[PDB]
Amino acid sequence: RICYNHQSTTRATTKSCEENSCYKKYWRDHRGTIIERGCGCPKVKPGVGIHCCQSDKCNYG
Amino acid sequence: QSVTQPASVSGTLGQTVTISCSGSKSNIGDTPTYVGWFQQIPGTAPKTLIYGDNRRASGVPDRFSGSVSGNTATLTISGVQAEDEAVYWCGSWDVNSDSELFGGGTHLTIAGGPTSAPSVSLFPPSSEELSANKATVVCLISDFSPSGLEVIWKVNDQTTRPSKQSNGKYAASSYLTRTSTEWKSYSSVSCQVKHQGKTVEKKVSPSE
Amino acid sequence: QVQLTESGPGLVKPSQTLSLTCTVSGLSLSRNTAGWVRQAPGKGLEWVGDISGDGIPGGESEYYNPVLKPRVSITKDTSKSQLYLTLNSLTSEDTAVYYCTGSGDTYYWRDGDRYWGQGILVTVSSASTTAPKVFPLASHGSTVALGCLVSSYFPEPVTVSWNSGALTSGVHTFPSVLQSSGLYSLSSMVTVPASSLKSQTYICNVAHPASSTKVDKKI
Repeated sequence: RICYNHQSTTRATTKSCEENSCYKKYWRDHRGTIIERGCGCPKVKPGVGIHCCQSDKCNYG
Repeated sequence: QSVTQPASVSGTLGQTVTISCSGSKSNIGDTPTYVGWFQQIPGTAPKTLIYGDNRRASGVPDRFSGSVSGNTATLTISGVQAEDEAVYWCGSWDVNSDSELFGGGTHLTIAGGPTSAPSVSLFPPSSEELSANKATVVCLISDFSPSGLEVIWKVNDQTTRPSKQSNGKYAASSYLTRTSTEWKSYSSVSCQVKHQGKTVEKKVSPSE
Repeated sequence: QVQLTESGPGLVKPSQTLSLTCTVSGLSLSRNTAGWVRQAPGKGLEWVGDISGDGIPGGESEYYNPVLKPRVSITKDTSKSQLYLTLNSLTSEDTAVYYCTGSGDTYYWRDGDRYWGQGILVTVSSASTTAPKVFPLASHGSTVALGCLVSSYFPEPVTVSWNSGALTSGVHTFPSVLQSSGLYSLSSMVTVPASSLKSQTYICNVAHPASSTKVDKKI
């Protein structure tokens, strides 16, 4: 699987991954929303949201 | 899932000492980050040194800091001091089991400091306890540094782990239990403390 | 200055339920998470559980240690600013010091400060209270060491003072010992000037609350 791995509003970046899913995780900090993009479908902590998908480059927005 | 840390670490006064807690991406390596470092003086409640995203708690000296690399968390003590001798626990939240995991604790002891000879005080069983058909000989050791010692009991020629005193030195207690017959029939009981290549033996024998 | 104060029975029988209260000051229990951690004698810290506050959205109302989920329940009363722990089907493995804990999370779970109570020892056993016996400890450089031995008590919570707190310099109260008899004992000592040996009097005040026995011994 090929997944996005760029943070928040940074320039888009991609990476290969043995996993099947890509993920977009998001939470709040003192100025707004931080977003973490990667592969796999991690569990998250309370207060953190997450969206997983199972296609190439599906975790952009 | 579990997180591990070494059982023991030692450091000379003024040096930097690190204590590392090895976990997994589900906990220590989870983002957003939570790693807690808690300091426990034996016999008292833990106190928070580091919390959350490796942030330092109020009134905590700035020589404590927390960092994370991969799935390993590290407490760095920059210039250990005598009062830093204690047990350090790491904690982290695991998102797979939705739970807080703690490490097994790391005991930091300080070395190199000036050595204080142990003061020994031996107390025989009071007339009352002997009246109750039992004998308890009490060996109280106080004002020694470093904290490690060894207590050896003898007759005819249970201990507690040393704890910090109010003055900063260490103290320990030892009890020799023997049926009233066992001690009233002895010839000489003795408590020997061995500390830093020195030995002090104090004696108490059956009274009149 | 957040203050967490535990209260509850120090001795409980097996198969019964352990009920502990934590009074919280300086931290809002409506917005802030709070819970319980425990530490068995000589063992490591073990997370008991947490009840969640209003601050961090999108989570369960409580989280428990899966090893104890079937037996544990944590509730709270925000009006009384109190937290409550219930633990059923008690075993000797549940003997431990129970710490109330609080959180100051802002944006995500466990991102905030962690506050600790002083801890309360709960002993799971089918035995009953055994009051201590207070024996003196005196014998024969410029200072002399005296004390008293607290013997054969149960459960473990015991306190010692010297001259009703008026004496705090040179005093040391040692940790306890568990003799094979199954009972506990400790000692308390003080260093005094040799002269005061024949000038001032020194009495120790022992207290076993679980037996409500408060004793005063002279030396």
